[PDB]
Amino acid sequence: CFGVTFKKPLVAEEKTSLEPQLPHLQLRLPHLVGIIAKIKGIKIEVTSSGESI
Amino acid sequence: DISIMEGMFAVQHVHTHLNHLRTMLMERRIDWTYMSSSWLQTQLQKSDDEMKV
Ligand SMILES: *[C@@H]1O[C@H](CO)[C@@H](O[C@@H]2O[C@H](CO)[C@@H](O)[C@H](O)[C@H]2NC(C)=O)[C@H](O)[C@H]1NC(C)=O
Repeated sequence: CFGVTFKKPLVAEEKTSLEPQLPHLQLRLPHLVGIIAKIKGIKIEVTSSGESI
Repeated sequence: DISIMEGMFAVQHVHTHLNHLRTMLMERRIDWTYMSSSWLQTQLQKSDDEMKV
């Protein structure tokens, strides 16, 4: 209109959510509980010698 | 203990960025790391260099 140009109003997103990126250390000692559980049950068997004889 | 100390690093990483955001907000600026700013480049058509200003 005349010399000036008119532009439409811009709609705005109401909310934003922040989810930052985190470094991944990738440690291996955690989630190894099964090995500890296996260590718990060694179960060495010893039979008395001389009771039979 | 290692399981705890692995998760503590993420807490520290979040703490640094949150402190930076607080400084920017107290400073009457905008932290563009926490905001998208990609939707308004399409609503109003501007170049990549013009969006930096
Ligand atoms: C939290 O644990 C999950 C599951 O172990 C991790 O997600 C894995 O990440 C690796 C590395 O990018 C991918 O190869 C796997 O496919 C992912 N698995 C799943 C189920 O998503 C995640 O990385 C861990 N978070 C941190 C910060 O270490």
